[PDB]
Amino acid sequence: DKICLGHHAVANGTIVKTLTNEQEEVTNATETVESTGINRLCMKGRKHKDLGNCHPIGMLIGTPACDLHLTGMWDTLIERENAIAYCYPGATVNVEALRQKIMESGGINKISTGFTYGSSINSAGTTRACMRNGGNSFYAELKWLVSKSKGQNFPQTTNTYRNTDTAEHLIMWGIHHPSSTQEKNDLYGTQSISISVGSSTYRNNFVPVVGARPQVNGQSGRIDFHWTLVQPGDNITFSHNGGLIAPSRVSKLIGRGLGIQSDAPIDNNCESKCFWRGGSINTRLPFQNLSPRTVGQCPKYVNRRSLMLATGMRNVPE
Amino acid sequence: DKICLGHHAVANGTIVKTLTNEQEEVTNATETVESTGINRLCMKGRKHKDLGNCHPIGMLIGTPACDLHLTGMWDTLIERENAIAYCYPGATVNVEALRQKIMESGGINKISTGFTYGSSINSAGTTRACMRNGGNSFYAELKWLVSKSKGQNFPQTTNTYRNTDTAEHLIMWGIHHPSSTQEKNDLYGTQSISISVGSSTYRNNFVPVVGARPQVNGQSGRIDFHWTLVQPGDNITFSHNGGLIAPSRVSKLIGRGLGIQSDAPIDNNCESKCFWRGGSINTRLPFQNLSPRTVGQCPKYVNRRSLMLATGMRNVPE
Amino acid sequence: DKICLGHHAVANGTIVKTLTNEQEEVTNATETVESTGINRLCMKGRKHKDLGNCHPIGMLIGTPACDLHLTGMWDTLIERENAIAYCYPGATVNVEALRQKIMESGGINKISTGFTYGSSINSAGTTRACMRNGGNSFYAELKWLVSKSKGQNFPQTTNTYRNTDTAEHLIMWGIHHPSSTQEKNDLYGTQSISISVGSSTYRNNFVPVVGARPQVNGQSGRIDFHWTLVQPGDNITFSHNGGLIAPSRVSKLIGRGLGIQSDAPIDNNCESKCFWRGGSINTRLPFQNLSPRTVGQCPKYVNRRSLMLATGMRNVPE
Amino acid sequence: GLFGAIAGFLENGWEGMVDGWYGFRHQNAQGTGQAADYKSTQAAIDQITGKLNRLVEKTNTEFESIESEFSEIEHQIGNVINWTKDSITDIWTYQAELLVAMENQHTIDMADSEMLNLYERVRKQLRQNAEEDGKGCFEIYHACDDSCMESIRNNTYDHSQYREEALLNRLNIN
Amino acid sequence: GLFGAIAGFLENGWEGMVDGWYGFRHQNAQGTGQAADYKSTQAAIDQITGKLNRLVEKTNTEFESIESEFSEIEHQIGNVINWTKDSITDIWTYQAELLVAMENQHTIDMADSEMLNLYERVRKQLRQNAEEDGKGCFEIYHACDDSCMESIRNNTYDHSQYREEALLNRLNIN
Amino acid sequence: GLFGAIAGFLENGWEGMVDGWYGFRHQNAQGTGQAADYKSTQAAIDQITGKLNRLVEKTNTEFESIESEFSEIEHQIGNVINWTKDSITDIWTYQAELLVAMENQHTIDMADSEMLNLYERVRKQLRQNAEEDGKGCFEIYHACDDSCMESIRNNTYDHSQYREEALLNRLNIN
Ligand SMILES: *[C@@H]1O[C@H](CO)[C@@H](O)[C@H](O)[C@H]1NC(C)=O
Ligand SMILES: *[C@@H]1O[C@H](CO)[C@@H](O)[C@H](O)[C@H]1NC(C)=O
Ligand SMILES: *[C@@H]1O[C@H](CO)[C@@H](O)[C@H](O)[C@H]1NC(C)=O
Ligand SMILES: *[C@@H]1O[C@H](CO)[C@@H](O)[C@H](O)[C@H]1NC(C)=O
Ligand SMILES: *[C@@H]1O[C@H](CO)[C@@H](O)[C@H](O)[C@H]1NC(C)=O
Ligand SMILES: *[C@@H]1O[C@H](CO)[C@@H](O)[C@H](O)[C@H]1NC(C)=O
Repeated sequence: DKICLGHHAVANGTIVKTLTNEQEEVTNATETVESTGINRLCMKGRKHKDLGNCHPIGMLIGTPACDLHLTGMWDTLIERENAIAYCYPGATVNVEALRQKIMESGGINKISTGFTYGSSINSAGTTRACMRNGGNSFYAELKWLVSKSKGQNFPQTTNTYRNTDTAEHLIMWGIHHPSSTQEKNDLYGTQSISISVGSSTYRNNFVPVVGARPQVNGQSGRIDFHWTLVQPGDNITFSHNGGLIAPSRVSKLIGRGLGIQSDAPIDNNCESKCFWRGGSINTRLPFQNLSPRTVGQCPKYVNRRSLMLATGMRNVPE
Repeated sequence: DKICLGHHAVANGTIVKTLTNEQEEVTNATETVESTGINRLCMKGRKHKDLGNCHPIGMLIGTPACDLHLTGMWDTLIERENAIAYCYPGATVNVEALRQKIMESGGINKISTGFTYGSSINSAGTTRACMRNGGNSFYAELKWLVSKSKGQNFPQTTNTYRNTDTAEHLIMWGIHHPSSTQEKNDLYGTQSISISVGSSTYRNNFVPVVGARPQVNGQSGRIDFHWTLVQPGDNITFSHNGGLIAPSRVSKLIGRGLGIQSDAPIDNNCESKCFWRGGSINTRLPFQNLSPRTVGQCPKYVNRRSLMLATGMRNVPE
Repeated sequence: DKICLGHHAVANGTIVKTLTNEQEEVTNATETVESTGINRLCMKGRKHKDLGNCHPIGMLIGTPACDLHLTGMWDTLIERENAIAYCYPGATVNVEALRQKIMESGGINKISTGFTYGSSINSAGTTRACMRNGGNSFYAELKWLVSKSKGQNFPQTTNTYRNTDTAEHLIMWGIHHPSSTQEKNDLYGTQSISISVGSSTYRNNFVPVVGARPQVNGQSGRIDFHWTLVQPGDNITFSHNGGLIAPSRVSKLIGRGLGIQSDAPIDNNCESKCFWRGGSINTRLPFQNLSPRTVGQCPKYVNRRSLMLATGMRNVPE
Repeated sequence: GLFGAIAGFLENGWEGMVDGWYGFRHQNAQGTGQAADYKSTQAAIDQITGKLNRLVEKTNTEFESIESEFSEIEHQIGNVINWTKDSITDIWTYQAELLVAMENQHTIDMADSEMLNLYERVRKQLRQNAEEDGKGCFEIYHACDDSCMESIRNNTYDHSQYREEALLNRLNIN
Repeated sequence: GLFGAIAGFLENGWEGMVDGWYGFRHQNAQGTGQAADYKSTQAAIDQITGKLNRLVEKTNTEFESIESEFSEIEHQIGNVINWTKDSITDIWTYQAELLVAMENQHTIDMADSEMLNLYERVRKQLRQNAEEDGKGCFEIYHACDDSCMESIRNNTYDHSQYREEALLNRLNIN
Repeated sequence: GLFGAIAGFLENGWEGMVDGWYGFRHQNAQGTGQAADYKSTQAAIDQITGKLNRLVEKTNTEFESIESEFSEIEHQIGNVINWTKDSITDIWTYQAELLVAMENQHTIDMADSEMLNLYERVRKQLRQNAEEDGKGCFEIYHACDDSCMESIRNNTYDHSQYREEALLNRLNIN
């Protein structure tokens, strides 16, 4: 006559790691590292902007690819690969700081500079590099100033913009760098050329330089894009005699948003807070081995396929 | 006859986290995260320097506000908000690197350049934006070089600082950028203006540029400050014809110290090793939740109000 | 009759730390922090290039000291102290980003630009600063363009490098800054000098500037070196009229390799994966107290002389 | 293991008990039976649940991007970023490994502990009426029908009822 | 609990014992009594002191600033510092959270252990002269005066003195 | 400690026992002796070996330099790097300090635990034929010669073989 004590066992045990045993078999385990991601951008619940082939810098200067994205309001911004920043070829100074600044904004407003021009100036200059309605155009938020008098010296002009708003303003302008001595003389004249820019905080000077260059979008000329933040109540002055690509509109970044760089499809039915190149991540698990590069609220990245947590006792089958 | 074993209990227990329970009750616990700071800069036991309304950069160029701070020795350096570096408007290239260099120094020596100038140079340029002792003045460690005769061309001059010391020296100079052609002409003339700077290690050129811009302290002109180190035994040459704001003295940063940014008041009767914008932290605890931005020997910052460490057994009342 | 139970004990125990006790005595313990490093560069099993007195930058421009290092394949690059990079005195813009690109490569290939120059150009500019086989010479991958007829205006010239490979190429060039007006006019004429460089994405202008400076390697003239990457299928055009130090060979970094900065002797006997300024580190231990700066697959650096891990039970003697 | 029951003085586990984690098997006149103990099983399951709850609590901390995926990052800052990101990844993997290794060691020992606590609980209840066999069984020295067995499992067994008969059967005297 | 005693087979704690952490309550013909054990109380107390000593030890790592309070930071280097600082905080809060939970789980269980160790020490002193209640009580089968109770708590109780008597009382024969 | 045997009710260890980690001493009519228990010794060693393996396993993480030993670093980027390395260092010396401290604790207590488990194993073998000394010894109430002592260590002692003789000697009758 006797009573016996015991515990349960299973046939199929799972292996986990302990402090002392690399290969201890327990009854049940659970995974702690997420290996499964979603191949889409789960945008449910969030006001998003899919930039498509528009590059965030193109939003400020008005590349035709970014025509649907000159203004707007979002809490998350989606940048795609090979998005277009420039129609007329050029580069932007401190481009990454500017791009990131846009990708962490929650919207953009555009305010007119109110810049006006004397008769001796053609402000509606245009190029085959920038196409709208199948015709020659230009950056929507910029004006290519050229002498109306082909070959005659561009006047010594001055344009001041004043920030009357309570928030700072992103201002961008261009500096033309022609591909030939002839091209320069035609547009701006034979005179020495200087462009000066001054606010209470930013001051700089730019000199257009002729140089032979390969053609990008059919152009060997280049435009150097430059930017600052005009603080509220501050005035910024452009002094120039030809070569300035002047701003007709100014930018103002509103609030905060999440910037995503991904080429994944958008899903408006699933929800998420963690994103990377390949899509979204949804787990309660503290760890993931999907990507060391993630944005939003994400599980820490680990170099392991699996770290099983014991949820049961030692398996002693028989 | 029976004897019984037992442990103690308390009426008033405390809650702690454990691996298996978020709300385990125990007899006593103690805090691990420090919540209590001190709204003062506890400066007992240390040679400190309170710059007040003097910005660190101003110590090197000699802004009037920094007049009691041109030299001296210290082991901690205190920088206040809205402190002044520039009386005459302008900016320093690589300002933050320079500011940090000063804020981790333990003292500054000034040594003379010995720069002398011919008769056609008024080396005593002066402005009503750098008031000192009731009269118009200028940076104490620099000299506004201007043509003695108004409108006349600034002579081609050359100056060399010879570092005959055993350690590196910090040299600063300025480039003046006038606000009008008339202005530029009065000061330096009608000739092309160029400033060349050359040592064994360093070479750069500067071109003063005229441009219209808002006034700061009544001046639409600007002065851009530049700097480098002059290695021991090296020379450094200034070749200029106007626009060079010349150095009368160079700087030498002595030893190391602790740089504090805080507008919290100085308490000379308490001692601390950890500081932040709001004051000081004094704890035996390994963690604090005051500021993620601290300097000195500090507890690590965590995102928790409280973490209770148990100092007694389970509380089992009845 | 009685049978007793017991554990072993040793004469000399070892002190270790536990959660509750700082000086607990156990029977045996092992160290977990490595204190012993090898003062030699253990290069067994690896294809390594020792650069001797050749500085990695010199590999790209063709400084004489680097003649035998202009090309190669390696999996581990070793850079030494006081390595020479410039024969003719100069400096490289973003030199540290460039030194890092080289020091993590697995080799360098060189490809000809194919640049030809008209009759009015002496493309064999030479200097006693770059001695090679007892002769005045120059940077092997560069050519110093000078007017063939002294004092005459260097002709407007355009050279375009086409990258026809499937990989990006690293193109370097230099800009000569003469030490006197005489030297400038002699080499390039009295004309206003401009060098413009344009690829599809990169564009930049340069101007040679006369400046008095001290002699470095007997030369007070200076060469500012610049570089960019040229994407496969892209061209890069040099437009100029004096002062261009032109590339004749272009570099291509190949694969991956481990860069090492140490003046410790090479040893082809021992193997290693972790190196630092003072040699090699071979341990199975997870931690080391040798240096916070290491390269390779390294044990994490800690600030402790010793962290003993008990390998035995509590030692209780009597 | 740490406590000596599971993978210890208990030879093996019972695959046939899908009823709970710990339990009883009895042999008597009437025959055999198997019943799982609910209190000890739930004591262990609740602690596993306690671990699973700590594991899943989410402290974020929204992060933004510092590495462009679609444009070139300046080489020096990119190398700092990479190096930073790898040092942090190294830290998190090390902890993830330490966590799981530590938690498991403690899970299997606490489970061994609940087994032993129940064994000790039964042993004290029978006091002088049974003896331990050394394999987790108690040889009861009195008659014990299913109502006695169920009282042992239900923690209501009265040792004063069978002591006389048991001491007699045990000591083989008096 | 891990060791079965505190919050285990001991029903509850004694609020009326403030002289120590662990102790004895007895009952003889002279009446009741209570005394705290110093050895087991200090063994546990000293271990809490050990942990506290470890919590308080301070690194000598001086830090300077890399984030200006009163001036602007370049946007890109600023985002990298932010990302970094936040990543480090996340590590530290994780590590503080874990330190507490792990130290607490251990503190509880070692306290439970010190109670059991004391209990086990008594069970062996009494050997054949007493039996177990199941509730941390020992029923003594001889007349134990307040001098005899004291010999128990002071670890000087000679069981051979009372063995003959207690054995008879347990077998229930005279 | 946690289990009460090592540095507990066993007054001290045996420097004489260079034969193993845990063992037996005896005393009968033929005199004294000693013998290490292999299984309990190997059970402890293997857990140690297991720790020394996790310690010694390595990450495959390769780090390139972000600091030039031989040339200057830009001052702002240099500070960030210094701040980041020291922060990473502090994290790692904390983890290393913690790991060793926690593991030493677990190591000490598991050795105590395996000692206790040998002790409990032998206790249950002898069941009613011996009694506890309180100091880790068992007084044996029958003639137990060298073969018999061996059968105890060699885990083959049959208690029923000597029970009658023992129960009488314990009751002090004939
Ligand atoms: C900006 O210009 C307006 C008038 O045009 C003037 O009243 C105001 O003071 C200016 N602000 C600054 C900062 O110069
Ligand atoms: C600096 O000038 C002095 C005197 O003119 C000279 O002796 C010294 O060699 C110079 N140093 C360098 C590095 O040219
Ligand atoms: C490069 O040059 C070749 C001929 O010189 C031309 O066919 C090709 O289109 C050029 N590539 C670019 C990107 O301009
Ligand atoms: C950073 O790491 C990624 C992943 O290996 C690599 O592709 C990239 O080139 C690295 N950046 C630098 C500057 O080495
Ligand atoms: C870094 O974080 C601080 C604190 O949240 C924030 O104010 C600042 O704007 C951030 N820096 C950048 C460049 O976004
Ligand atoms: C970084 O640290 C080293 C020594 O730890 C120091 O010599 C160096 O100056 C530091 N860098 C900066 C920019 O302060």
